[PDB]
Amino acid sequence: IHVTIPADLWDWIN
Amino acid sequence: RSSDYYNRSTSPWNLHRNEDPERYPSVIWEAKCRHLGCINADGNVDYHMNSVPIQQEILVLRREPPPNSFRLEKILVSVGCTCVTPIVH
Amino acid sequence: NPKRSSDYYNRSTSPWNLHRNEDPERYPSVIWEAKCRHLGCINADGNVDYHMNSVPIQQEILVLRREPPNSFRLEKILVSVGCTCVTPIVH
Amino acid sequence: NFMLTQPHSVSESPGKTVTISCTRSSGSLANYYVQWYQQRPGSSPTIVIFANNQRPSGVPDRFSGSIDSSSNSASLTISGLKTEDEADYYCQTYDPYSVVFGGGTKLTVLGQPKAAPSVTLFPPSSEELQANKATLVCLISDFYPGAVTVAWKADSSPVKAGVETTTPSKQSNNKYAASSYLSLTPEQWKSHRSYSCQVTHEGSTVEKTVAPT
Amino acid sequence: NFMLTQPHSVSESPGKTVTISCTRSSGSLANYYVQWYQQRPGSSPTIVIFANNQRPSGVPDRFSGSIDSSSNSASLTISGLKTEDEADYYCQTYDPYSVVFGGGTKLTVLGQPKAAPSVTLFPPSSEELQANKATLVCLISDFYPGAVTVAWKADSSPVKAGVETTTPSKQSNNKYAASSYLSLTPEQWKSHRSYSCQVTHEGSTVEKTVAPT
Amino acid sequence: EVQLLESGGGLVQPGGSLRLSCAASGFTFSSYAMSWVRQAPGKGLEWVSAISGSGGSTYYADSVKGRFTISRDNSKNTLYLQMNSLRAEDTAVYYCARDLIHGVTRNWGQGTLVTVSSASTKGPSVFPLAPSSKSTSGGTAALGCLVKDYFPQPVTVSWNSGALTSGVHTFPAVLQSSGLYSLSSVVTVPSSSLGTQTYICNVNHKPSNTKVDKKVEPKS
Amino acid sequence: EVQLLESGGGLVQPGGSLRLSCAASGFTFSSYAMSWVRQAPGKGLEWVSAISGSGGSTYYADSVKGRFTISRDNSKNTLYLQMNSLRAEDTAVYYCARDLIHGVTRNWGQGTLVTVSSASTKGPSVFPLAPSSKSTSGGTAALGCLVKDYFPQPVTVSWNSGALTSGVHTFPAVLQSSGLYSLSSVVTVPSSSLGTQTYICNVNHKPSNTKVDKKVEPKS
Ligand SMILES: CNC(=O)[C@H]1Cc2ccc(cc2)NC(=O)[C@@H](NC(=O)c2ccnn2C)Cc2cc(ccc2Cl)Oc2ccc(cc2)C2(CCCC2)CC(=O)N1
Repeated sequence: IHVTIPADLWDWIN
Repeated sequence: RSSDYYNRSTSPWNLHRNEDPERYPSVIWEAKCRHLGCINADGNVDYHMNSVPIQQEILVLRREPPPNSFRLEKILVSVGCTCVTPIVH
Repeated sequence: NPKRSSDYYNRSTSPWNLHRNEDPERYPSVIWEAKCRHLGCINADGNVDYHMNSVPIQQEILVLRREPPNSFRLEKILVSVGCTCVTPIVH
Repeated sequence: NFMLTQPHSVSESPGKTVTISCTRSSGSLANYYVQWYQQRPGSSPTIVIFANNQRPSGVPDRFSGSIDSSSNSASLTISGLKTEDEADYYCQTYDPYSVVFGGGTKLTVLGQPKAAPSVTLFPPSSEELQANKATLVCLISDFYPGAVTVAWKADSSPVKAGVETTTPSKQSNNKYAASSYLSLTPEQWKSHRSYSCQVTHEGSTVEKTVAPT
Repeated sequence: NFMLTQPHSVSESPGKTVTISCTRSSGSLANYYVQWYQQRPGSSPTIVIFANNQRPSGVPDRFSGSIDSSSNSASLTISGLKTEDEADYYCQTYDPYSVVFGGGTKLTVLGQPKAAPSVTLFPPSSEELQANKATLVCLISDFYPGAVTVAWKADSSPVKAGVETTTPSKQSNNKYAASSYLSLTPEQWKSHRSYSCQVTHEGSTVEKTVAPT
Repeated sequence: EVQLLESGGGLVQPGGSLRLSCAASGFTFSSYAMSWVRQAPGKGLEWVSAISGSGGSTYYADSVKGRFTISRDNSKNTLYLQMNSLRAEDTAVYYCARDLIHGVTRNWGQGTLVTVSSASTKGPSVFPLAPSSKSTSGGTAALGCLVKDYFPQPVTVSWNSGALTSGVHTFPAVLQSSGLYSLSSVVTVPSSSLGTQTYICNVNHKPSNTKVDKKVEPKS
Repeated sequence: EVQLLESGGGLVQPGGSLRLSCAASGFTFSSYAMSWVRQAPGKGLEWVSAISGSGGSTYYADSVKGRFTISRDNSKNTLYLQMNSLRAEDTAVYYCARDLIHGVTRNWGQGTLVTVSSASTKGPSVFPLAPSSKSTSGGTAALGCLVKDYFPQPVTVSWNSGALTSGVHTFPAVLQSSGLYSLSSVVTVPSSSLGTQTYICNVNHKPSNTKVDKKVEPKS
């Protein structure tokens, strides 16, 4: 499963 | 069923179903202004003002390329209408 | 910021202000919410008219939250997008 | 803040036109919508007029609202007055913060026929007497006009001690009801030959009598 | 659909009040806002009045807009008329589908000084003659008012064939300029003793003459 | 159809607190401004408080400022009125009201009675008012129930669990000098039905959580 | 400051297509209705088309229905006019306009010239108009440049690369019966500067990519 997420969302996860 | 401002507004609107099976949510209800003008004090469509849609930038889920992978897409949806005038007070 | 995308907030007969709602434990962290400027609506002469009311148009939106304050929770929140003018007489 | 002044009472004969006015003390009346409510005895208010002159469905065409900016007052007019229009009427308006009701107007439809009361008198129950108490209950209904005199007698002697009488209240048919209670000891009840409730209305009397055992 | 009728032209004297009217053929004028635009030669239109009578910043207080529902017409008023107010003026309104402009009004300000034209006539160049062509160029500049008559002569004979004259237009100094071209074959040019351009302005005629070689 | 159902009324000691609720149905609740309006017995209507559809704006009469709080739960279609520091002058029937815009009320609820007093609750003593030859009117006979000495108001009376409605007359209560209330309810029935049909008056006094079903029969 | 910059105009044959653009800046583009208005040389203003802020509603003059399409890209702050099935009568300067509401135009762009003709692009021939005893009087000599037979408009003329501006007069073009344009530019100079000062006219006809620098000198 691949979910294309923006840079700002991943930065918030980590 | 949640709000009746669509019928009581001076810039009333109708709600239209936007269907897309390759998008989640599949059905999105969009506001479409009933008139070009706004309803005045006497109940008439007044063309000295305009009913305009208020749009909201919302994120949706899409199947790209068009079962395993998804893409988060920013879409613009009309939530309701407001009345605008060419004279700012 | 919606002020840079649209100026209906200033031109509407039911004008509004946009307020920043900040939350670091929520994604998006900043949510701009409309707050109606007046109880009445602006009439033809530029006066606040109390025969009608400015009311916020709200939208149910899902948001991401860090719960407890590895895991994320999808929460439903109501946001004011703008204002419309309502009247007690339906035509 | 502001006040709304209405007449304490208004009166007219059936089929005639009646006007109830409502005067605003401060602030322009024309800047804010005026509502009119009808309130029947023991009921919730109902709307007669909203937004100065809007009449909801179910409200007779006989009711109409108007405003007079020169006098800073609103009016409720009833054309072809009917007996069923007897009720209290309240005007209401607002400003950007407050909401205000007028003091209310009692509407009287004149020329209604005189109606004699129906009187029922009950003696104390066996159950109450056993509990060492005794109440005589005199129930008075369907009289018109509202004024009534209720007197009690122990044998032929007038009784004032222990009597509690209601003020007459308006029934849904425009006639009035009242009740009177005479509180006695079981000993007082048993020591007299009879007790009577005498109800006088418009110069005519109905007397009901009860006796022990 | 509807039309907007404006006067083709208006001429007024400086310091006076000038009114330009705009009549709507069908539909109520008062139901839709009226705009007025000024257009100077070779420029984009600028707004003078919007929403019937709103004057943007930068527009002199001398300009005002009004509407007359009884005549279904709109008016642009200019008080204390100045020579700088010379321009074309257009009224504009709409209906729920269409947008319509009036035909435009050319505003002329009277009392400006008369100016005689400066006339220069050039013969064909050697380069053009070599290319088997021949153009005589008659240039007319710095004249006021804009009315000018241009006539050509081959020796003393009037010539109409091959002449192209521009309609005069205002220069940056507010005077007019015009040009006239006479197209000939090199043979026609060489076979006459001379050619002349005769320019008539305000009843006076100036004549310029050129000759081969 | 618009329905507004108030709850929460009853007896409070002076200085006490009480929360009223109003359950709304038959309309899109969150798009309506709501109001509370009160009425003391035999007096006029008095505006109390108002709240915008969203709950973002609240308004109060000077007589209740600081002491009362209006609020709403749009997910539950419920309007609330929290009342603190209650005083005898707050005694009234409280109505929930739906407003089309601020100040334009279009619908009213049934009301809830709030009594502010230092007097104690007292449930009613219910006595039968038996039919006899002195309560008969040929083909019809009157029988009833005496609902004696209760506090606060209200009491409600039905007959045979609501199956008997024709000929029922429940009289307004008397307010005794003791501060207690008493009322009577009478029903006119066929005289031929006496000692064949059971007649029961159902008395409800919610303030004392008491319900009395009194059998009324001819005396012999 | 409101800026409306049109692009895309040029020469097209009848039946041809062209797309005009208008790049907007200095205002929140998506909240404004926009319009196209045209003006044929020496004629009045003519409304062409309009579009709502969202792009949801479009309006057309009867003269352009079924041939032109107005559209907008709110992410790019651009207004477009797709012009198909062009005809000679569509020749005009096209202006982009910002509307406060439908029909209330507040701002105009600079315009873009659209020429629809069966004639093709033709660069001019530039000829010197030499100073002589017949172009002299009272100490001044007239000299110039003839810019012959070009199409479409416009052309520009400067003298000595813009260093010479005093005494310059560039005349409006003549439209010949051939359908081609011609114009002249003249300069009045002190007669004593002839054969001492160099005079060059710089002609540019951007539609045909023609740049000509013609030296103008007395003839001998
Ligand atoms: C009448 N109503 C309708 O037609 C639509 C209208 C609508 C409303 C919201 C969204 C899409 C459409 N999308 C978001 O809230 C996104 N967040 C945002 O854009 C967001 C977060 C913060 N600032 N912004 C702008 C999160 C998201 C949610 C997704 C999928 C992907 C994503 Cl990235 O799935 C959903 C599940 C349920 C729903 C919507 C979307 C609900 C509305 C809320 C709960 C029920 C119904 C339903 O279909 N309603």
